[PDB]
Amino acid sequence: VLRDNIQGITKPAIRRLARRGGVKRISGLIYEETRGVLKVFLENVIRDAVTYTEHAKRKTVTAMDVVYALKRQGRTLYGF
Amino acid sequence: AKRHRKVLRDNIQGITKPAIRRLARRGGVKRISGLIYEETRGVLKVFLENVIRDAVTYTEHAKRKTVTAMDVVYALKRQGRTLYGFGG
Amino acid sequence: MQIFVKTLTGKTITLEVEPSDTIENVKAKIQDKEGIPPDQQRLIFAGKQLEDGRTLSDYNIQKESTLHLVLRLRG
Amino acid sequence: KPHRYRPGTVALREIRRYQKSTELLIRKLPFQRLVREIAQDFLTDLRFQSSAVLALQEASEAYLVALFEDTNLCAIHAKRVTILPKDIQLARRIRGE
Amino acid sequence: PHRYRPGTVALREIRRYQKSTELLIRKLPFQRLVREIAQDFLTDLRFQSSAVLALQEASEAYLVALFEDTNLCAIHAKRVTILPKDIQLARRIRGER
Amino acid sequence: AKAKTRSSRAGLQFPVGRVHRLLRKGNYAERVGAGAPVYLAAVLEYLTAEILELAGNAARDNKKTRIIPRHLQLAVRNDEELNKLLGRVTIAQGGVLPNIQSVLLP
Amino acid sequence: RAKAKTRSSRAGLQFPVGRVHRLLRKGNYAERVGAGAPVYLAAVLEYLTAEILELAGNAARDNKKTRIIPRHLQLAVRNDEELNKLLGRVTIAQGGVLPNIQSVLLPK
Amino acid sequence: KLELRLKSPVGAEPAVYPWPLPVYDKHHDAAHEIIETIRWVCEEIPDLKLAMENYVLIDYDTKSFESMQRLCDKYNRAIDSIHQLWKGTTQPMKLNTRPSTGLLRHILQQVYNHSVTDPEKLNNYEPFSPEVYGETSFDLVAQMIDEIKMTDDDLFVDLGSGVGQVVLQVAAATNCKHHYGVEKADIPAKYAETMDREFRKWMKWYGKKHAEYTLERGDFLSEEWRERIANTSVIFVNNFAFGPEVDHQLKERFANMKEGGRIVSSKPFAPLNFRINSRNLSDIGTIMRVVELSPLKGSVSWTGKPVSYYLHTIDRTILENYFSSLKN
Amino acid sequence: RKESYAIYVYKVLKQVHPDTGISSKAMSIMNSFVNDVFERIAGEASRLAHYNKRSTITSREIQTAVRLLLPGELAKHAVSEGTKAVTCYTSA
Amino acid sequence: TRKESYAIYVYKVLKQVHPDTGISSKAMSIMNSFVNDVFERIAGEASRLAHYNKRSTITSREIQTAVRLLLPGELAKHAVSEGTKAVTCYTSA
DNA sequence: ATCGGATGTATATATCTGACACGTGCCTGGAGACTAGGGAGTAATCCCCTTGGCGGTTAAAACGCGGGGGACAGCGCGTACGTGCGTTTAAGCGGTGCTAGAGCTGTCTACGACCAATTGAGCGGCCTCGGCACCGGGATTCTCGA
DNA sequence: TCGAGAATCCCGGTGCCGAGGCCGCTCAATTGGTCGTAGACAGCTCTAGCACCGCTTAAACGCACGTACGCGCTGTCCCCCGCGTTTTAACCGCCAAGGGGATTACTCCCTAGTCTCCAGGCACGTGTCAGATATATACATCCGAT
Ligand SMILES: C[S@@+](CC[C@H](N)C(=O)[O-])C[C@H]1O[C@@H](n2cnc3c(N)ncnc32)[C@H](O)[C@@H]1O
Repeated sequence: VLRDNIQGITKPAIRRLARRGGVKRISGLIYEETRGVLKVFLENVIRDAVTYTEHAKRKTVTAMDVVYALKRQGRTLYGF
Repeated sequence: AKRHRKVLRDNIQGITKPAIRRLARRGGVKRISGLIYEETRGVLKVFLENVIRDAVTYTEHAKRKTVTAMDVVYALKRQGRTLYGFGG
Repeated sequence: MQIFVKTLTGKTITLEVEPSDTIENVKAKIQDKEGIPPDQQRLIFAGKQLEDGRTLSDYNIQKESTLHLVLRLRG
Repeated sequence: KPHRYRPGTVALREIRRYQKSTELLIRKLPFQRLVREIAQDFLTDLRFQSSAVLALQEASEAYLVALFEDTNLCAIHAKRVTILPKDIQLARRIRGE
Repeated sequence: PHRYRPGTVALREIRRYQKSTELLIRKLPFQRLVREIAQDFLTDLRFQSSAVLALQEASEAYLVALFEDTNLCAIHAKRVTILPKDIQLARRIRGER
Repeated sequence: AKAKTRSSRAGLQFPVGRVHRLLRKGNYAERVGAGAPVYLAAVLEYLTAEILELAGNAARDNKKTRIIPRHLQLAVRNDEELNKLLGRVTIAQGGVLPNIQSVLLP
Repeated sequence: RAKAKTRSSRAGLQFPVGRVHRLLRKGNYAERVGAGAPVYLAAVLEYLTAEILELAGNAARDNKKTRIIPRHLQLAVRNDEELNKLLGRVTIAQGGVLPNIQSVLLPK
Repeated sequence: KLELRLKSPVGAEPAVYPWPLPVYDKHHDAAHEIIETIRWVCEEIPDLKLAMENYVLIDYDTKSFESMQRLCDKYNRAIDSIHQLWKGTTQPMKLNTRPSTGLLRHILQQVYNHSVTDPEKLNNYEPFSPEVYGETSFDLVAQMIDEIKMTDDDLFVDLGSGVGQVVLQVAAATNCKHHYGVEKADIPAKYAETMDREFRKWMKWYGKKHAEYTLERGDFLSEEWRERIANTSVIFVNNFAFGPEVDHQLKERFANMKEGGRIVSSKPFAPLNFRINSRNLSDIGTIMRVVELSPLKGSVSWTGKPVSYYLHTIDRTILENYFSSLKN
Repeated sequence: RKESYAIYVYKVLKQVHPDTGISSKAMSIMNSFVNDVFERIAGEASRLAHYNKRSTITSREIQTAVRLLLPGELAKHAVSEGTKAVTCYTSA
Repeated sequence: TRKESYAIYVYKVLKQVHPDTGISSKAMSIMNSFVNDVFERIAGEASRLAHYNKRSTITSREIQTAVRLLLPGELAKHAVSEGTKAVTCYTSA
């Protein structure tokens, strides 16, 4: 059992992610809203992944199921 | 006689200025500045050309000459904005 | 013996051949020298084009002849 | 002594008066002449059965309304009240075109 | 000692992270985040590793596009930094809330 | 025996056999199963009842008895849980929700 | 019996025509798949993959390397604009973004 | 039932006019045509304008028969007086002079109004087919003439002549040896058979010598026209709705052309940014250069937005340069 | 002789509001809506029938497709009505 | 067992357009998914296109009508001007 | 605008490694020839629907004149955040050890395509009538100058 | 904070045309039989996901400190709204021609299906070289100073 692991996405890593996009100064309140957006997006993808891998009556989320669950939403993912 | 196919030209002025103002008042703005009345015409011409250039292909494939409403519904379904209320 | 093949660009190419070699060997030698694939080559001399199965001796070609090369598309 | 409203309150009457109704807003017959002029290309003459022209009018009206309702948000965000071309050109780029 | 002006190390980090192509979020926090958020559904999942890496690449390509859009939406207000009322505008114009 | 339609054994209201004849000749698989179009008619009937209840509920509140399409428009968008199914649909003769922003009021 | 000669060579193509035929039949896209179709489909797929790989190899040769690595594929897809709208919603793995800084953020 | 007999400046073949005028659109009349001919022939020689300025001006009475009768009866005696002056100590205008651009435009408009009778019937075709019809204006064809300088050893073939004003403008502009225009469907060709006769009569009436031309009827995908395509200099096709099916066969039949040839089309045969490598040798794009013309207005007569015109050229040295530089 | 879903929508309306009828252009809108939902659900069941090397859309693939297309609230009521419908169709 | 791919055909068509530049493995997987996705989208559009006219044979015209709908306004001309050159050389043999 | 210090970035070689070009055995999916049944092509015919034109009435577009509210630039201040530094923590690499579960194979009961016989559920045509648009006339609500 | 006046909801009377219902009537749903096979279930080998442990150190954390910028205020001017007056073409109703959309019948050639034959392409080893890392170094860039 694990709990309170959203603090793994730390402060300078989110700063690096903002650095890749082309921003200059990160204000002191982004470090909560970005964690919120990431939690919503990961919940809304894994709720389509676990159903797909439950339909085959197996218990492993393999990579093809994640590719299909992203192809349903709108951002399709190559490389797999 | 004169030439065939009496040509319609310079006809973006049908979407006139208070009509675009009424369309703005649907959205929930208050004051429209004096330079929207060209960019709205540009956006409208791009959207109508980008729908008609799929409806004409969908009606070419059956080799008929009447662009029927099913073709406009299908061409809008392929772009992303589906449209109910016309049989499709 | 040496013969010349005059192309359109101003370049003249000289090959050393014997009258008994087939045209396929001539096309292979030109392909060796300039890199042009044999299928694209259409050789013309005196208004008559040469056939694949014949030889230079069949057309009464001689020393110091000038041949014309034109390029044709692939198929 | 001639009665005259404050400039900036007839608009907040027209907002409710047009949001309540559901009629078509753009004039019909100039819109039909426009949609026959856009399909005047592809050389072969076309025919445009009239139900398709009205369907195309409903679709081409329900695309400008969402654009203005989004560019109002983009204009309010800059601490201004009116809208302006560099807000429509922001909404169309953020939307993904 | 020598000290740079504030606002120049950032404009070198821009080039250093745009030229590269590595992953950014460290792995073992991300895998624990994915394993913890999947405990809310069917119990005792396993998560074959290539799925975790694929999910990480998707989760990076989401946030990079979101930040590159909210930077435009914050430059529009004649400001330079970003702020919560720019993410909460870009994520509404995009159509997810 | 006496001819009895498949809807009556289902306890449903949408037809069953029409969904079967559509699922076979629409090329969605090779062999269409037996127990599936009953389920499909069930989910379709529950969805259309869930729309039409809110449609009539906003149709009686506006002092009319014919459901005009504007009532359908004001019944889908005013709800929250159905906004993510028709989320990119423009219902014809529709109109927009009554909405003025919080800054524009004098 | 005649000599067995494959259908890909009869049209001047390189992608396998028979594989495309076996995919269009088994994929339940229609009742009957015509014989004139999968040649055309193999040809369109082969033209699209040549148009991606030419720009990919050009960006690979420009960056002083000889193996095409996926960063070159990202730098060849997004930089052209006629190939963007087909791939407008893909996130290529190990991708990276184009080098791009806005005009305001540069120092005075 | 009376006529309105004029007289030609040089020679004697007076064109006639039946009095109930052919109806046109709501603003175009044949009185404009007759007054415009009189104004252009007054601009031709100034002695007739000197006889024109006195006792009468350019203005008119349009419905009355007697006013236009007096127009013709003064014009005829004016031409007869300068015929008597021309047999004095002066020598006439030189017959071997090609006309200007405005006289050519008016003559082409006059022939196209006089020849075809019901131009609505030209729209009777097969939908989305090669059979479709679309006319090219006078102005872009004049720019086409003034773009490529064609010399005394050329051949102008018009694939898809349509009604055939294109070959008329070409045969009146330059001075080539011969011309050709071929077409399949009979409904424009039956008008073309009268277009030839009316053009010859009117260019005799103005006294302007032209080139030679034969508006032929055929089908250019049969084996008869292959050797005639491959023996010609400049080719005018108009393929905005040909589709891709006959386009590949025209791509094949263009490959045997000579050096220094030219091809124009409303859709480009070879793309503008055509790179060349070891894969696309089978296309004809490897041995031709393309260049976009000037997108000026009044281009076609099916829309109003201008369209480009993509002048090609055949130049077999790009293949030679690429095969020389493969080894470097 | 074209088809519609008019008469069954008119039948299911009376089980909620027994004194209100609907107009024609609303009937066409509901006719298009049921058609679109059926198109989407069968089109998702088809693509779910190929990620498992099977070939029969049985009464499980429709349930797994309905738990994906509809959002988080209506899915519970949809599945809890569908399984009741199939367990009533079985005992007959 | 043996699984299907598009690998060696992509590697064959690379040598005709470049002499001596090979692709790495994770680029081969990317092209192997890209050709599969474009083929899936084209066949999935031509299926519904041959369904709105009550025919049942996806012929060599349905692909030509779907390719001018999927691809944008520049690649479509080259796609059809290569497809016709494929089919015409397929018939005359 | 001109100049030095100091730091980072890119440019020029050396070794060493694991991922890539390639050759071999071999299996199964592609090709060749042949036959049967139907979907598509083509020709002829009806008739509903799209265009074209006109004439009257008048809503709505077009145009101009005050003038007030708001876009925009300049200026001053006070917090919040960039940059660097010393202390600190898990990140990560490797290595061992374990086993649940992915994946293939062998049957074969049950389950769904297919077809002839039967008929009622459902669709078009045709009617009746009342919910509803319209109009006009007061009763209530909102806004703006004092 | 109160009066005048424009706008808006409300109430009753009036005509109309689009829903509800009823009736021929036909063709798609339903019953009752076969028969071939996709898939439920058992049983087996073995890939790879999981937990744990130790060592190196790159990176996450707390903090001092200085400064560029977020933000509020004031002031200016400009431009867009409200309203009255004058054009113009939008809209409704009617009338009339004919062409294309749908339909029906009748062929015929393209294409599923079957059997047989064989090489195209895939898994596996095995070599070998493109570049990853490391080191020394010249040029560009930022920052104080003039
Ligand atoms: C776009 S019109 C060009 C007419 C005229 N030359 C011009 O430029 O205005 C194309 C003409 O080509 C003719 N045409 C089309 N297909 C043809 C064919 N297959 N064989 C011969 N003529 C053809 C048509 O009759 C049509 O008149």
